[PDB]
Amino acid sequence: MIVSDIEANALLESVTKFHCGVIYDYSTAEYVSYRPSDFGAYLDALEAEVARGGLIVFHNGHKYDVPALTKLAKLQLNREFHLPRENCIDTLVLSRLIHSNLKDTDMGLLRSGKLPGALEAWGYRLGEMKGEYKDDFKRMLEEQGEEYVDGMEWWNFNEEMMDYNVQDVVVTKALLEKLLSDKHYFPPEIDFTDVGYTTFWSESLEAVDIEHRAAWLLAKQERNGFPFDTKAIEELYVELAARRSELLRKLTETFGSWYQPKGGTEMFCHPRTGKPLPKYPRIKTPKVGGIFKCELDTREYVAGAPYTPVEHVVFNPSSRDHIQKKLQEAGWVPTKYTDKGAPVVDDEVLEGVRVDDPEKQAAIDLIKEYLMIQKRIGQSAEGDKAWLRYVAEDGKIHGSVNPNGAVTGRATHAFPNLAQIPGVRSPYGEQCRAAFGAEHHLDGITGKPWVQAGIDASGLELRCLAHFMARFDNGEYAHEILNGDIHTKNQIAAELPTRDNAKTFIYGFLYGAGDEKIGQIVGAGKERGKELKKKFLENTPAIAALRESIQQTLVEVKWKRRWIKGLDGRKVHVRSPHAALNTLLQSAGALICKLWIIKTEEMLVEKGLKHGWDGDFAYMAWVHDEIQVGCRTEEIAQVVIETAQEAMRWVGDHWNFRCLLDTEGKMGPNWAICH
Amino acid sequence: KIIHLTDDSFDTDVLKADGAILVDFWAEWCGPCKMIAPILDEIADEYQGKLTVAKLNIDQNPGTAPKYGIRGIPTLLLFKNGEVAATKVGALSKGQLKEFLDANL
DNA sequence: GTAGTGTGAT
DNA sequence: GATCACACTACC
Ligand SMILES: [Mg+2]
Repeated sequence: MIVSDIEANALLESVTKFHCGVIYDYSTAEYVSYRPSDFGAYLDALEAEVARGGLIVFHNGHKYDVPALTKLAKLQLNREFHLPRENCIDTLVLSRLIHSNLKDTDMGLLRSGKLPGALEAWGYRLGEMKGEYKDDFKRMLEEQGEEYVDGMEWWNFNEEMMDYNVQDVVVTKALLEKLLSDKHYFPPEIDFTDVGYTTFWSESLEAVDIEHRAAWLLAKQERNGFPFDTKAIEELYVELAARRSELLRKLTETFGSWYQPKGGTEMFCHPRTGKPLPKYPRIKTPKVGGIFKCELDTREYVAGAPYTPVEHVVFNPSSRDHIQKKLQEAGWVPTKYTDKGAPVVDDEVLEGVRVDDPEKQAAIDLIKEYLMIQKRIGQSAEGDKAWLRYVAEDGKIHGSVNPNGAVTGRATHAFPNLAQIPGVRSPYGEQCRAAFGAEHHLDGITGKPWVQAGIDASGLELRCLAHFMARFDNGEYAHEILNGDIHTKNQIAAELPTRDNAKTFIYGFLYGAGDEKIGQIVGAGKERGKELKKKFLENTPAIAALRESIQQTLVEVKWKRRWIKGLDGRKVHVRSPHAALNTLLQSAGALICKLWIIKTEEMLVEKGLKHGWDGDFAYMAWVHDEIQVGCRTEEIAQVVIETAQEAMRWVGDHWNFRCLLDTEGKMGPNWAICH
Repeated sequence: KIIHLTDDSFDTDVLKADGAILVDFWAEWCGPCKMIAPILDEIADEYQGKLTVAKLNIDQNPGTAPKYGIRGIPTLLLFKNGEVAATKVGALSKGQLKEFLDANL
């Protein structure tokens, strides 16, 4: 086993030069430094470890070091270098598995200061190295009187960089050993720094292997990117922008501008008693100024004559305070307030506001439309993370994915978040989803557009629930899902009027639907919602049994254990005993979907298909229970769809799932059609 | 004696009026405006036939003030022939007002 | 840049 | 009785 790290001149997308690298070999216990001209020898050392059936440890190597070395080897040495997945270990991936209850800065892309909770120390240092190096560099330059230019610390190799590279491996080794010390994932009887790659994966907990396969696959997905129709969005943006201006024009006419205190320095004090008047707006008291200089003083102020500085404010529909101010003046009486005491001003509340001025009542609809238009504009074009700001030269958006970003094992997505694109059922959703599609990528050889295969796990949440309650109902629920009609079964369990009421009700328990939100499905409130839940549970004893069994393993708020064992054996941190069941369900679904996409890609590759734009298919996005895959031809799209079903069945059998697992696939040109 | 203006009556009551007109742009939430109000009442009565004192509450009449670039209140604008002759911002005392007027009339 | 509020998705 | 990204205002 060896631990290593490299320094290069840029992020993966544009890296062109290897600066240095360091390798620590456990078999010799020595650190070896490789400078710019030692690049070929560096690669040779890594391949020698592979020749021995060994392992290579990197921190964030799956996303950066490994693919960067392949790229740089071809570019600088005209050499084919491809480290096999099975020989690589990533301490960042390992950290996210073992310390899944903690956030991390994802190698400095996130400000550590804004994250909630504590941060693992070694990982913190590794993520901050770039920023620390830049500060040393900047400090040294200025000490010598020369100007610092953004990013210049990475243009050339220097010994300070080499020193940071060494420190990096030192810390990565420390991190590695701390992670291997966790007996839950690594049996204490084995020294994992002294085994071949096969032993490492086979003797460690299954979750270790699964997380590395997931990270390897998702790194490839990031590199593939999601083909994006830039022109379509630029045109959508003109349309939205014009509608925004028109709504603003209409709203500013209806709601006039006004003046507010602004810039006042001193406190207004009663002129007679001198009593400070903290609540009055702040004033300013001219130090100079008079009537004459006699020649008249054409200055606006008079020494000692106080005034209140004010500013002109134009109605801003994006301001929930402006909205609240104008609606109350129109006679609106707020009923829902926030902790800070502010009136709630969201779409549901606005939908319910009634004022007698006809034009102002109608303006509420304009305001809601305006908020929605802005939402779309911010996401597609104006926000810091807008799609138009991220689309690359290859015409694709390469969104980042943290394979194990959430406590439950779900992945998190960002830069931009491709897991939050408006659905086809929402306003402008069809145009948004249509702009993301394999059709927008032209084949590198033939110029013909690729086609898309959209595959989703069918009702995964209910099947996970069925699985876990099988211990209590012997598969009754699972049997109903796949043979009868689980929805009408739940409809009867509860009392809800129609079948669709049951579908809303059930999903409600899953996605934070409170009692008021429940009763509000049949046209009521809390009570008719608090009774619907109880009634449902009394008519579905297996769910109640599951809930008590889950908590008996966690509680006696003294805990017996603060985690639940996931499908692959990992610890899944439970935040609240009340959220235990959903934690259990969401985690099962996440691990099932993770193994599923891993197995699907392996089977496609086993069938001889090549992953990549220069091949047959390309993973473009993975959004929890769904994957969008670009395919060179319709025939391949068909194979992907069939293979994904086979892979899902393999997963169900692999973990002895008590409910049969299924998928449904659709072929089309884009995400709008493959929903 | 004080004329209470509106946005819609401003043009006729101020800009097309004969003789000097002192306009006070005020708001009820301003401490200083409250201080000078009592003063303006005595000025209107004392300068009648010589000057016309008018008030425009900027909250109920939001259209006018912006046209004159108000940045603070109270703001006293002295109009003559539809043109702003003079201007002072702040809660002046009776004396500072009397001398401001006498001097500008 | 932080705090408060909301909306986008599973 | 859920997980998480991100924008926009208001204030420092
Ligand atoms: Mg590194």
